[PDB]
Amino acid sequence: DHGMREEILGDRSRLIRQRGEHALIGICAGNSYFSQKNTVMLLQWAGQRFERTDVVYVDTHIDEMLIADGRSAQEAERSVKRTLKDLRRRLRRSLESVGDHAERFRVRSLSELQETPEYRAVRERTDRAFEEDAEFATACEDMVRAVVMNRPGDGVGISAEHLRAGLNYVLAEAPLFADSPGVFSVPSSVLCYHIDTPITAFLSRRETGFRAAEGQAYVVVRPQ
Repeated sequence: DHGMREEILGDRSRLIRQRGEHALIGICAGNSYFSQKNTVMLLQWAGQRFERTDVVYVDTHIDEMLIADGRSAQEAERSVKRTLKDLRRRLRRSLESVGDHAERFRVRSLSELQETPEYRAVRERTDRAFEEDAEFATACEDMVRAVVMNRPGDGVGISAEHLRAGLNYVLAEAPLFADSPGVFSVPSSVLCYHIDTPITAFLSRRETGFRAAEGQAYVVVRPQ
């Protein structure tokens, strides 16, 4: 046990971070980074730094991209069930490796979290913002491109259908990016991820118009 590095995304997040109230951990299917080694390293780090840590595993809109990638509707669902079986198995071993701090974690899938009225309350605001705030709409569009361009699989082509799947996926996530304090009902939250992303880069720095909720902070955490 020899830990990993932490960088704070923009001045705005600096004071919210130091207190270490809440951490949001976003996990992704098909991303090499979420190998047992790093997931366990990440989970233990948030247990030692944050008094409350929400873990969300993305299980939504994967189906759409596979159909866009040229796979049958039934071919898509079969794959998704397989991809999520392995993610759940990986996650079970990851949290098992942390143990004692499992009480300090609130692990749920995105679709499960989608059910929550507090999620739906923020989603209402984020979807409106994508259509109204040009600045945020633009940030979302770069995040869509980034999602499509880095999608899992042997797919190579890019169509309008891929973009919708991209936008759908990105819109399901936006509440967690914009108002995590409101989604999880916490006074403040820190979105933790191993890289800067178009959305985070926009929300970490934004001062006017649609922006991050007071309490929303961003930190980049990766191995040393």
